[PDB]
Amino acid sequence: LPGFATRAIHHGYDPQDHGGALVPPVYQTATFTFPTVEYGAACFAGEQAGHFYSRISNPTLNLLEARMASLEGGEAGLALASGMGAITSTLWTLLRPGDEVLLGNTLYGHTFAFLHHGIGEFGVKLRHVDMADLQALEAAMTPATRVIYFESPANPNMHMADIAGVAKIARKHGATVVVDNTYCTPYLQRPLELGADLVVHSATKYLSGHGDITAGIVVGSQALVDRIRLQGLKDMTGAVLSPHDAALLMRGIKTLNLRMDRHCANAQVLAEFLARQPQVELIHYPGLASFPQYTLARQQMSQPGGMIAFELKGGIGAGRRFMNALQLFSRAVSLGDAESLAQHPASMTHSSYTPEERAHYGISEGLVRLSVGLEDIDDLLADVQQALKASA
Amino acid sequence: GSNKLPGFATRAIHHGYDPQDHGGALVPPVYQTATFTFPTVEYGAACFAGEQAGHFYSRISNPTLNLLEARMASLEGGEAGLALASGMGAITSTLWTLLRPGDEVLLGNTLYGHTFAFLHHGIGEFGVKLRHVDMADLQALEAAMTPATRVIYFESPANPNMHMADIAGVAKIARKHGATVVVDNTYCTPYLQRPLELGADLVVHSATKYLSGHGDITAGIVVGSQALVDRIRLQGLKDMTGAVLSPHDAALLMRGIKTLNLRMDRHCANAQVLAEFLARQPQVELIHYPGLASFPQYTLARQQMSQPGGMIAFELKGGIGAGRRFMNALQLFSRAVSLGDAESLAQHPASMTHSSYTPEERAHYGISEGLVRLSVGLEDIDDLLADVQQALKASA
Amino acid sequence: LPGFATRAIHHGYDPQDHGGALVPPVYQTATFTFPTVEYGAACFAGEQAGHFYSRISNPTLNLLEARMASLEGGEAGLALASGMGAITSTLWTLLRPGDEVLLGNTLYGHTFAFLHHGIGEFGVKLRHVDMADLQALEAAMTPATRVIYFESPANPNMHMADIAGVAKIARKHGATVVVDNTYCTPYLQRPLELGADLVVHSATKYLSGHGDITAGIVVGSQALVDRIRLQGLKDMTGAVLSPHDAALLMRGIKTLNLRMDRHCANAQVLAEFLARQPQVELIHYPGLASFPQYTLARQQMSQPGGMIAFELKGGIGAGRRFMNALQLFSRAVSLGDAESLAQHPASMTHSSYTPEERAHYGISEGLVRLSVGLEDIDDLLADVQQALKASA
Amino acid sequence: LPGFATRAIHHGYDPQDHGGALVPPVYQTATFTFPTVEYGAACFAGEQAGHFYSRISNPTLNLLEARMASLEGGEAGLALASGMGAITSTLWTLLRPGDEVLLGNTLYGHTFAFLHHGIGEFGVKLRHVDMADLQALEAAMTPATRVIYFESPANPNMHMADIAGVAKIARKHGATVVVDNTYCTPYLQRPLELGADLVVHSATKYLSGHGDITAGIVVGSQALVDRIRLQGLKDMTGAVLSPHDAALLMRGIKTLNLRMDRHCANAQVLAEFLARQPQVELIHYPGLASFPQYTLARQQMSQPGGMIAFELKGGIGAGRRFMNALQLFSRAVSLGDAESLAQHPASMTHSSYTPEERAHYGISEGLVRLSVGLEDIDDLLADVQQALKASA
Ligand SMILES: CSC/C=C(/NCc1c(COP(=O)(O)O)cnc(C)c1O)C(=O)O
Ligand SMILES: CSC/C=C(/NCc1c(COP(=O)(O)O)cnc(C)c1O)C(=O)O
Ligand SMILES: CSC/C=C(/NCc1c(COP(=O)(O)O)cnc(C)c1O)C(=O)O
Ligand SMILES: CSC/C=C(/NCc1c(COP(=O)(O)O)cnc(C)c1O)C(=O)O
Repeated sequence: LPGFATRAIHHGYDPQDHGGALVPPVYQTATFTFPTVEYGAACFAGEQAGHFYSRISNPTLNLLEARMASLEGGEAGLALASGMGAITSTLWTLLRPGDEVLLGNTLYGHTFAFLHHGIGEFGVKLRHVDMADLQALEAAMTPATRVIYFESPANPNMHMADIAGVAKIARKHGATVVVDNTYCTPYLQRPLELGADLVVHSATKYLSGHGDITAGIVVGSQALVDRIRLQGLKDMTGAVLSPHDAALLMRGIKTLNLRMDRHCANAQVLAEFLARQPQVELIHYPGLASFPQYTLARQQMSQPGGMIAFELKGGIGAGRRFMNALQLFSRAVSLGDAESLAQHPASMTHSSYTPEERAHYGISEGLVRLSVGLEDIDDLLADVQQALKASA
Repeated sequence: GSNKLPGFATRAIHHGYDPQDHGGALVPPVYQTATFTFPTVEYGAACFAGEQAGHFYSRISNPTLNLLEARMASLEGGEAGLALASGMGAITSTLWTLLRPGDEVLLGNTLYGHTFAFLHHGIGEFGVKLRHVDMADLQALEAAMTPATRVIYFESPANPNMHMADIAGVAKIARKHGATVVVDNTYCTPYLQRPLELGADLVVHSATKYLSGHGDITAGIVVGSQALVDRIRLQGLKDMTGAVLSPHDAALLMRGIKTLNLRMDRHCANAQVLAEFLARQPQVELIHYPGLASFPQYTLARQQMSQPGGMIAFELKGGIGAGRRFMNALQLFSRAVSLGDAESLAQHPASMTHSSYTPEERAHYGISEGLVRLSVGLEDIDDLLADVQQALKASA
Repeated sequence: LPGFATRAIHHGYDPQDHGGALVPPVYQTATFTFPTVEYGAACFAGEQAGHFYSRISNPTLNLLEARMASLEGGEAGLALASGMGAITSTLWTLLRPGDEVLLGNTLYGHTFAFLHHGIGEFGVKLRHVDMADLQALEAAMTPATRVIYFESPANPNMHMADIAGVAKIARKHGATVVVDNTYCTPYLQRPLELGADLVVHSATKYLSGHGDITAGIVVGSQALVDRIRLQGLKDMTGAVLSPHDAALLMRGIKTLNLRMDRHCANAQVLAEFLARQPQVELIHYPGLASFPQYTLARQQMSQPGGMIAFELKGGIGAGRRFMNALQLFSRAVSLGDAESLAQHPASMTHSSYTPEERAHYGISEGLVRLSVGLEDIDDLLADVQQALKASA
Repeated sequence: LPGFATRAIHHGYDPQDHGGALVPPVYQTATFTFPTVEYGAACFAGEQAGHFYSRISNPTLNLLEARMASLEGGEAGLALASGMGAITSTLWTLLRPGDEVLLGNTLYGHTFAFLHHGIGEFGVKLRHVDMADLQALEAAMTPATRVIYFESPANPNMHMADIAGVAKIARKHGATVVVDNTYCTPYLQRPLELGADLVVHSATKYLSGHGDITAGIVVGSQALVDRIRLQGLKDMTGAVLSPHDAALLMRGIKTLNLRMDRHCANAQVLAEFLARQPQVELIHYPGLASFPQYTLARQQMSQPGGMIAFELKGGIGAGRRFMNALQLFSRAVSLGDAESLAQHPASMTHSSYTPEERAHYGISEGLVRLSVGLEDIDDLLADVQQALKASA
């Protein structure tokens, strides 16, 4: 009922319950005590029989979880030490040897490495499918298919999946659909509202917004999230989020809407500019009318995002020269920071892939990815302009 | 001369850090940053292409975590350290790296509840074979070694009954057959016991406990060879768990480590007095404290541990019934899990820390009904004695 | 010259100087060591001579100071433990027995109390003057007049001072002009560009933006700020800011432009709404055409701000009924949080005044002050609407 | 009464009142909200009547204050941003023009500068007396003597005052006794139990113990502490302590007894070593039988402390060479850290004095001060031994 910005500030917290504290106190405590051992045993017996209690759990983490659940429109949330923590805790819970996971064609490097060199080496079967192509996806479904996992838009080429289409297919086989919603955040896209079962985030990125914490979030139905908490997190990863970092993340979430509006406004201008430049061969930005999945993008995303990928005609050398000339944009991995960032993976940083896997899946050569920050657009334009000139 | 190793307390405070290299900051600055930037695109391919081949020295490693790691490595006498989000982070990152389907892991008979659950309901369900062996019985361990045995994993002393393994004995068997020995050294810390110096390959900690000392962070540490720690960093942590430690918490952990020697001295002094007191009170059936000659592995404890630790496991006459009345009358001790806190704690393993085990598994792996576990804290021993004294009275 | 948002994010820091750290590391250290004692002696010799040096000062604090100096367009900045730390350190440095200070007619309660019950009881003369009346100000000048101090807009009438007019007069008589710029922030108003010598802030408010730190800032000339640092702060108050809180304040400043845009947009809608309602006797909001100093406010402020003050018909009883009915606004003092706040200033934030002095210095009974937060405006409209119905 | 160590860990906190949190949550919030306005006005009515309330007060700071009060044996505590914050807030409250303050002959440099160049330029009269000479103190007393202020032992020569003897004189004449107890901590010396009215600390030093926060503490009667809070802190300094730093200080306090035991044990060995070395002319350590006030040290301090002062035969030249040679000790001001520190008081901590004021007030040009840390004593002896060789 209250609006997104209202919920991002207030959801799950009334100051009058914590001595009037306007900002909730930070529970930086590894443990909680009991009034009797009988009461203590009841807390662990509940958890031992699959029930999450909110007594032997941290109220700072609980509040972050409830708030993220509200923003994504899910039943329950789980906070973890990183995006990789969210992903691995989720998949280790849901998969066992002989199960199959159907994967988007393009994934974040460490997700790819986890799948191919981690869980995939313990007898879990993997298959990559184009998640926009529903007839290909339907034909890839097998009785072993238990999870469908993808990012949308897909890092780093912005390929989109048809989330409602995927969910419709999955539902015929009872398969669980997991969407990495890092790029969009719940402010731009809510995959659970389109039929996904679970969403994962690297909250290290836009949710934090300020580049100072590492964190992960899972949001979904109570039964799935409980199992990921009690098995994935507790037993299989130990990817515990610091209450300090959780509190900072909640601080970032309070400006999520305002930050995302600005990331998007800035990236729209840079995309319009780059699409016209002679040095630029191709560009991937969902807000351009020429984006191949323009219509699908606008069905799922309320705004076209803060990320741009493009390719320079001069290939790898031009890519390098462009990167090296940047003075305001920083040369770095990561995204979703106040500071604008750039990376040119042909100076390898989707490096978990071999050269042939990068070619087979959608990762190129003159390809530069920009995380457009919150700086004054006129300064960002000037920096991109002179770097483009230097790329000759 | 200058080739003398600085003492433990000196290293816990100074190792790896010279204020001169950070503008004279006496306390190292906290690198609370998710990412690091590059001067050129080429310095950057060099870090990531380099990380992929096998090596860790991505100079985009977090200096706060790196100092913590180097300091823990120095204290344990290992080549390299890795900092993680929790003790379970350290354990799972290690075992996910070292084991694949068809490998066998030999396990100590008694394990921390979530370690047991990880093994039996986690990695053991992905094709890794498990077998439990009494790691104090070297003949039984030898007999259990198979060509598929890849890892030997145990705690010493074990949570919660304080059963000991002969670490050098285990390591000798592991050298003959080829297995990697991993020791959970949480209870002792490097101040009391250094398994790597006894021939273990890797040590893991829940740094949440004594290393922190103050119960305000959750954290894990792995120490061992450069080769094994790099592998665990680059696969286990980076790909299989994501159990990343906050630089804020790493800095708090380092702060705690600066008083580790002084705190452990007081934990052990207090526990020795309390254990001697408890052994003489009418209501106590048995007491297991490594510092008493009644301790079943007294001489092994004396040999491996420089002091007998801060943990007491005991059992009242009255069984579990009296255990609950005793624990309920405590007024200074808190009823809580965890250990290695400044605050004294009392818990009941069978319904709390080892709730992950079934009842028959608890009977099978040496976890009794009636066991009361004390984590003896840093309070005035006369106050702790008075508290235990009055609670004993109320349990009668 | 880079834009405001760019400078709020980047000014004074290049990652390449701190091992590539994108976010500057937090120097949570009470002290710094010297390579030699001659080097150490030289540092202390510098500050005895009156000069400030970067070594033997904290880099986290120094960055915050440099960044605030850039945003206000001043030479030098100083960070302190609170707004009152900024104000007291400043006035303790600049005044001595027999000096006079001319004050705006209405001040923040603790500033008032400091002046009247603190430094004023140590032989410093005070006189209150309307700082929008240049002839009254000119008339009140004496050879002893050393400092002119005021807030603009002043709480909670929002009375504006003519900063450039006041400064012209001050330059003639050789007085130092100090402006408490808490309400506007450098994003809306830069009193140094209008001729002020020093600006002070409660950075606890909008600069932080998230209600989790207490902090103060002074900005002005190098010569003045050095004296305030070396005498007021080091000797007379000891109001030292934690590097942890300074880092959080910098995190807040990174979204200042975005947050102030939203605070202002929301406040405008509520002010316009309040003006059309029958329960409202009178409303003080700079952005309404009917505001008495509308033109002077537009000349000094780029936007009309996030603070609204107003009187209900029904006086104090209606005020109580309104406040006690609020369900989304919180009853609290403070301002400039993400959370919307409401208060009654006579019994709370100006409780340092006696009943004669509340009436003496334009502080009404029946006045309600709103700090309009960042929540969805439709939610804020709904809460104000239902609370007005409950006021009747 | 539970033991010191017990109280340092537990006093004032029951986990059961905060959902079983074993560590108290950190209230990192600038403000607190109200359930009604008349509730809010009751709190600020209370503060105008001189009464301190728990609501609109920070529970983290309150716990620190209660704990510090317990350890000193006092009724009430106050936490501030620095030791100078404690000192200034106290003296600004207690003194007015015409009042006389009697001072120990040797004070910390910024305390000296605050007195002579700050409050002493606002009409407060100052006189220095030897607080060990009770005849001379008695003879210096006047009816205008409002405050007697000293450190014991004094920074930096270790000269002591007989606190109970001074207190007797103060009671006869009607003066308030303020003792800076920074060097000893409550673990070694409790001036309130010897008749002092107030104690102040730089909690930056031993209480923190780890060199990572800046903080001050005042302890004394509820009557005095309330006045210092409501005037000195609220109005005259704004020296507000961060809840983050308060929480860290409480963390430090939990090991105070263990750290001080080690500091003192190391310092005794080092002092005994220094006493036998040919390069050393004189040493000031309370634990040596040769200390002029050995008997009074043993009466009044339970251990001789972690601080050593000594003079090298070769004067300032040898002092410099000694300092520059140290490899394990750091050259730094500050004290009470885990890390061992060394400095030259005349050019550093007492550089606010002129050359002639140092000569007059017992601050030699040749003095070296050591803050003996927690490192292995054999390592510290080796470093000192080589630096003594190098001093020639
Ligand atoms: C080598 S550091 C660079 C990391 C980047 N991204 C992270 C990320 C993760 C993993 O999230 P953490 O574990 O919190 O890092 C998961 N899912 C997505 C879509 C992500 O973008 C990056 O450079 O784009
Ligand atoms: C149910 S909370 C109680 C936890 C307790 N112990 C933890 C522990 C871990 C796991 O460490 P984290 O992941 O940091 O918690 C690993 N290894 C050992 C020998 C341990 O004791 C306990 O109550 O004894
Ligand atoms: C009784 S708590 C309410 C405090 C409020 N204000 C603070 C303030 C200060 C002092 O700033 P700190 O020292 O940081 O608090 C200075 N100058 C101005 C224009 C301020 O608004 C309040 O508005 O209700
Ligand atoms: C020039 S920085 C070195 C400071 C030193 N001491 C400080 C101190 C203070 C003031 O304490 P803060 O305001 O917290 O720094 C008060 N009282 C005493 C007995 C002190 O020693 C020093 O090097 O001994």
